[PDB]
Amino acid sequence: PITKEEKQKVIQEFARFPGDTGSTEVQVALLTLRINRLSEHLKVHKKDHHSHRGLLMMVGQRRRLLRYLQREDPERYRALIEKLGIRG
Amino acid sequence: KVKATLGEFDLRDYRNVEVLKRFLSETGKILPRRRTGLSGKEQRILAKTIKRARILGLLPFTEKLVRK
Amino acid sequence: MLTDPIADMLTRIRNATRVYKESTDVPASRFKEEILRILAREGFIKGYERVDVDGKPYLRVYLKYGPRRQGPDPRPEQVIHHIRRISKPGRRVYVGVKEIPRVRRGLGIAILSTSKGVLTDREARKLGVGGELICEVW
Amino acid sequence: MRRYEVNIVLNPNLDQSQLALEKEIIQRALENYGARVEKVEELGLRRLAYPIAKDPQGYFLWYQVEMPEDRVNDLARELRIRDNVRRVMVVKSQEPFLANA
RNA sequence: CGGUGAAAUGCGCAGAUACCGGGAGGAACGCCGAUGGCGAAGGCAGCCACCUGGUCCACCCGUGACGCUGAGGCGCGAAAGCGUGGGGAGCAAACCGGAUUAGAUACCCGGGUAGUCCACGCCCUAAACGAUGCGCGCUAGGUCUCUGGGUCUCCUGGGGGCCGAAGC
Repeated sequence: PITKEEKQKVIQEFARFPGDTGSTEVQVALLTLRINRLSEHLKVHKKDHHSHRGLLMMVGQRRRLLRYLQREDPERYRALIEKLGIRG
Repeated sequence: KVKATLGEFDLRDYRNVEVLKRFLSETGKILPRRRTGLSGKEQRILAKTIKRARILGLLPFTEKLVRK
Repeated sequence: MLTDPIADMLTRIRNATRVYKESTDVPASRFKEEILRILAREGFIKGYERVDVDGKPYLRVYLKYGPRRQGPDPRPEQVIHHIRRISKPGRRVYVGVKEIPRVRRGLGIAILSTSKGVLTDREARKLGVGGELICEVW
Repeated sequence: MRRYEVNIVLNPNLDQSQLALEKEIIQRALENYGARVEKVEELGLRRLAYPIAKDPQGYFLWYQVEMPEDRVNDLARELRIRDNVRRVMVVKSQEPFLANA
């Protein structure tokens, strides 16, 4: 599973200003993490219908934010997808 | 009650038979909360615990009847 | 989600009187303030002062009731018997001046929001305007 | 990685030379899977509540190892091979929960 | 021996039954277990480890309204039931017999195939029930209980119950 070590690393890699913990970019990048881990996990355990929901949920949430980004500053969005690699 | 006539002991130490034994019946069965004298969380754990001690044959799974 | 502010307000008001509280709090906001502004000047309530609850701005609307009845269940007549939003969100209802309603043979009152501001049916007509007819209250 | 308690139970009727043989195996096996021992307790012979493999007693070992996650299940698979090693149980090391205190 | 209100069908002198020891295998998982917990529902209970969802509490730190709902769509979807293959201890539609009865194509008894367990794929219904769509605010309390934080004979958050103001 994801570890503090790895996680914080993920934040750092994306934040706006050093001591920041919650900001769109971050939030996104984050799920993305969890998601990807689920993704890899659902390739096996095709029979785990349950977590697959938490998955959709995660996916919805993710998109919900992006749509917000496309709303506020596009500049960020454009940049953010490339940095993550999604609907490029 | 068994909690009252006993002292400080770990609920997770599945080896300590000298203690656990007091939690089983005259048969192998596990005392009900009314007996043990434990709580909701406490019992939940004793369950898991004995269920272990059993496996490493330290605690029985069932006994026979005595008095006579 | 809180879908309609005023609406909540009215209901806190409605819901409070019914149990007979002295005053009731409620999220502040210039507008809501102008409605409470009416009530008290119309006499449905004592009044209201601005307040802070744990850091947040609130409006203490002070309730007004009638005298203690006699016989059984001496629950005082309530100054505000009726009170309901007319124009709701997702079915907004604006009226023309001609179309302004007379309430309870003019015993109750109506409050709209005109471009000349939030008003009473009487005022509106005296004022020659019309607008979002917010609510009935009597 | 995670801490563990490795319960191992083997034949009670084992002689000096044999016992230390099996022990030896375990030791080498652990290292093959990366488990560094934090400490071990040898309680030894104790009477079984019930008879395991027709025999009423057993030799008892315990091992607080700190090995890699992915390979814990395997650790056992290898351990459960000797026809003298009858019981095996690997548990996560849980902060002791006090009671009646 | 078994079984019943009684009985018989059946199984036993190739020696059953009751009893000891050994071996095979399948299914299920006593006690703890609750008027309990969890989950969106269907549903979920031996023990262990790995992989994985949701959720609750405290701090109030960050973003800054990014929210709610949700036609069609997509997925989940008990039991039974269908395909291919595996498996088959117990139970058991249909079916074979036994007794009951005016009769019994039943209720009772003895057998018994599909099926029931597993994998892949289909089926998608239901008293799929709180028979009570999802989300936010407001309106006396008492008590039992799961669970978290606190200065813990009391306070405070979340869940499950019973009684109950106003109201309905």
